[PDB]
Amino acid sequence: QVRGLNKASDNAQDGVSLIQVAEGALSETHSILQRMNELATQAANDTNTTSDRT
Amino acid sequence: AVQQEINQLASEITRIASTTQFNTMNLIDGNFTSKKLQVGSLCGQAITIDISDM
Repeated sequence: QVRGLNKASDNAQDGVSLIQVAEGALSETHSILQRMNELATQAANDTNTTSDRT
Repeated sequence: AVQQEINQLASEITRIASTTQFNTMNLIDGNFTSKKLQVGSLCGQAITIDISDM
C-alpha cells in the first residue's frame, strides 16, 4: 500500500504536470483569440477599404 | 461673363464631389450608402453612414 500510494502520488503529479502544459498552451490560444476578436472588430468597420481588410 | 463663373463653379461642385475621399473611398458622390460603422463589442452593433450625391 505505501509503495503503491507513492507511485499513485507521483502519477497524480505526472497528471498535474501534464495538465499544466495543456492549461499553459491554451493560455496563448486565449491571447491569439483575444487578438482575433479585436482584429475582426476593427475589420467590421465600413471605413476600411479593401486594401485594409486584406 | 456671369455664365463663365456659373459654369466654372458648377464644374467645381462636381470636382468636390468626385475628389473628396477618406482612406481612398469617395464620400459625397452618393456611393457612400449603407456603410456601417461597428460601434460595440458584438456581431453587428452598427451605425449607418449614408450621404446623398452632392
